[PDB]
Amino acid sequence: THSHGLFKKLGIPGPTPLPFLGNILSYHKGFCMFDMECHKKYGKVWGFYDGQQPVLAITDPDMIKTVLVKECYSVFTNRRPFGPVGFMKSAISIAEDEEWKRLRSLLSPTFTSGKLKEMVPIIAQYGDVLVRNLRREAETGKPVTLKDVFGAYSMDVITSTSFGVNIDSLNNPQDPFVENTKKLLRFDFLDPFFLSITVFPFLIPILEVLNICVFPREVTNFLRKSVKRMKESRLEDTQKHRVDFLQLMIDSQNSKALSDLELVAQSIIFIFAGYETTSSVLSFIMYELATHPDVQQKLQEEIDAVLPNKAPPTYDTVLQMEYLDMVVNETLRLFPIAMRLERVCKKDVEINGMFIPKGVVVMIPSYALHRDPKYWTEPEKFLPERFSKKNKDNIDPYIYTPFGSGPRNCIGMRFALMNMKLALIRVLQNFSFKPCKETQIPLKLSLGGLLQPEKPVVLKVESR
Ligand code: HEM
Ligand SMILES: O=C(CCc1ccccc1Cl)NC[C@@H]1Cc2cccc(-c3cccnc3)c2O1
Repeated sequence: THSHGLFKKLGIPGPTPLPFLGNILSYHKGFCMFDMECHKKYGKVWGFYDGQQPVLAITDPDMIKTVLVKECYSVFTNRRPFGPVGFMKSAISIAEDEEWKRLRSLLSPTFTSGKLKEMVPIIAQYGDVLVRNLRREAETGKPVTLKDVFGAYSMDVITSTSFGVNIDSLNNPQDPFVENTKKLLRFDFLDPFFLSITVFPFLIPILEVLNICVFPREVTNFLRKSVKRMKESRLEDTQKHRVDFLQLMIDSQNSKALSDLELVAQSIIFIFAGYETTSSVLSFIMYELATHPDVQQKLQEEIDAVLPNKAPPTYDTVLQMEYLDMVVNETLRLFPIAMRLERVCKKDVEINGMFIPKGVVVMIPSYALHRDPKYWTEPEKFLPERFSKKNKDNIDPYIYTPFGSGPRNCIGMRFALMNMKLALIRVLQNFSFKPCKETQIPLKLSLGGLLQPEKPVVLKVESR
């Protein structure tokens, strides 16, 4: 309770903390419900304590711009450390200060619009694989869990985009790539482990010296050894097939420098950042399409208009379909799977008429802002027309932050948007999705440290 009076001396409202725990007991409702309630009962700026760590939540759009964009390299550069990380500390989402700039500069060209257009043909083949595996699921006459089929698709894309591994994960669940990477799931930051280390951050160094990695150490060593082999196998072939992430990092390495261990770490973090994130959002999108068939009809018609005769999609055609962009954007508003954006104040600073002392974690409640009635009308409803051509300019880019903002935003934003849209195009033009009985009509979200449905979304699939 030594630092539990900091927000009081600043005259900042917030829930009264308890000794040794701060406000973690209020997390019994979850991150999403906790943030919205505090926004309602405290206004635009409030604070709380994750253990003894003071967290300041800001909702003013100008302040959000100042933290994420304006005073980023100066003040708000890094995120709060989250656990014993091991050699994965060099991951760009985990890197800090100079290493982040050096790694982000070395990794930015991998996510260029030209590079994405060079990867669309690879992501297309596994859309066709998804349709084949979905044709059987629809033929059985029984509901289908979308997480498994989309998880198979995301794995197939990730393996083919990060390496040359071409597999049908839904039908080949034994390839060492499929087995170990299928265990790279999201982190429930409200489980016993993360709750304890948030309350006892002094135990993080103890866990590291015991070599207790937050990521599955068996999966990391397998992937680390695999990359070491694939660099040797590539050292023999050496064709003009540099169309995947690993090759693009290898050639840049030969061209400061990107170390071999740094090379491996970034490869793994791309797998983790894409596996369940893509499948979760795709499941959320298909749920809203099923319970709002009017949207599903217009989207299917627009795909048929741009792509007649079930035509294969294209980078140019994907960037052409506007209602698809409207559907993806609206779903990302209702369900921002990050739920929060965090930066650490590295020095005493005054932003927009507020004093932020050193060490405070400044947070942006993405979920709370996306469903705040002040900026959005009928927030709980699914209305894609919020992002129509003449309506998508009043939306404040710092109140809708599904991929973050500033120089530390999502580096795979356009890859995922392309990857998710390519899946939706290829699936909607071959199948229709109806709500079965088991489908939860009022979709209920989980209370944990993840933005996931409590019950997995099961839907009925029929051929067209
Ligand atoms: C549709 C799924 C995804 C969503 C909704 C999402 C969302 C986000 C958000 C909100 C952030 C934090 C931005 C900020 O704090 O300003 C972030 C960071 C990041 N994401 Fe994603 N992301 C997704 C998929 C991916 C994928 C597939 C990759 C793989 C390339 C990826 C790589 C990263 C990286 C590297 C960062 C950290 C960048 C930095 O700190 O310099 N993300 N993402
Ligand atoms: O996952 C998380 C946080 C949960 C999350 C963040 C962003 C998007 C989705 C999620 Cl569920 N922390 C583990 C590492 C460290 C890190 C920092 C910032 C973003 C990511 C991340 C994760 C997934 C996709 N894009 C970025 C990240 O991964």
